Amino acid sequence: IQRTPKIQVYSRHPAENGKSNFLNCYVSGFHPSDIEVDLLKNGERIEKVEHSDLSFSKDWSFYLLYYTEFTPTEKDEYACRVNHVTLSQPKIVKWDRDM
Amino acid sequence: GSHSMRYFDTAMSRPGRGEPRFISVGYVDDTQFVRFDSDAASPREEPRAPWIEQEGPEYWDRNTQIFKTNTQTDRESLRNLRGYYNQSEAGSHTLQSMYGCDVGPDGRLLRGHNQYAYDGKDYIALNEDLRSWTAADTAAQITQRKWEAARVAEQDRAYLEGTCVEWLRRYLENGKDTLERADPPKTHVTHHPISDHEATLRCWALGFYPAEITLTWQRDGEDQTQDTELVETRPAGDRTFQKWAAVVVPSGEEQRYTCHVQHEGLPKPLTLRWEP
Amino acid sequence: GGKKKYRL
Repeated sequence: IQRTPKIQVYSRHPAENGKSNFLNCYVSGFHPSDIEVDLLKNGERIEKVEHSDLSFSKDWSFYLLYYTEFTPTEKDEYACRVNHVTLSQPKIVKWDRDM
Repeated sequence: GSHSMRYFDTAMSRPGRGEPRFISVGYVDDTQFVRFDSDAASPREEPRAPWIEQEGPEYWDRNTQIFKTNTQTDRESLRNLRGYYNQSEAGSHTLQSMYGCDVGPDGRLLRGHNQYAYDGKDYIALNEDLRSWTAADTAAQITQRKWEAARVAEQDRAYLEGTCVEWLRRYLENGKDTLERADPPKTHVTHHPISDHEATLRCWALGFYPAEITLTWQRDGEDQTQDTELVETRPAGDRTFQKWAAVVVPSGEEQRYTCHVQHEGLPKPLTLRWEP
Repeated sequence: GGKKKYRL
């Protein structure tokens, strides 16, 4: 079987332009565990990106959280880019501050 | 009942790219406390929670050996699993397992768990009696016959009823400030017009622990399950979780909607509405 | 603490 990842891009605390926060990309519900995730700042990937240790839910699908520190602004656009065997092309989900 | 300990193991073959990778993560409820990864430069059982750090050298070595030996066991299992399914040695596969126990408020065993899934499908599980097995197909029946014969269930049972419950009781006492603390969600409702005709009311739940929560919307006291968009509870990265439930409503009717929040860190459940 | 696993 193969299950495609659900993708959520959001911040640890409410977004406030100029204040340091954490940009999170949470991928879940996928199988197998091979997945490549990038956090983008105006299209370029961010280098200091970490993630949780691979685990999974009761239905056996995996989940991983990728995060990085960032200081939101009005101009800077953020996003998460995910690739998995179930995806034809990498999927890009834009960070929306009200989601 | 109020607590659980659980180990999540993933073993995945990768023909031509070395031996199958094995990673085992340990949890107490929604708090990870240990990790073991055969791919780490120097694989050892390592802390991922402050309260497990006080454990002596002996604790780390005994558990490092268990996970080193579990790596070989899982590798041998994947080999066997390929044969049971007449699978090619060219494909990549996944063996996953979850084992642990649940204890009540008094720390008494509520139930044990020991199950496996092959390539995402349930394969075999130790029943709640901690004495028999349930196999998913004829391949799993081979595993069942071998386990029945080696009296494996008796071994798992002693771990689930003895060792598992005792370490959970020890862990809970050592991390009582966090493990025994439920953090209530901070809640609020936002409102985003969509057109002149409708607007979205989103009910938020932030900073809560443990993950378990219930967010629902009612229009005129009626549950709106079919009409509510609910996101999966997500980790904030500070041990807490977040979640939201949204509903599209006709303009002018926002006050007919109420958001209901249930969480164990709340004395009585909440009822919120949009506050213009 | 971890559990000793058995070969499938």
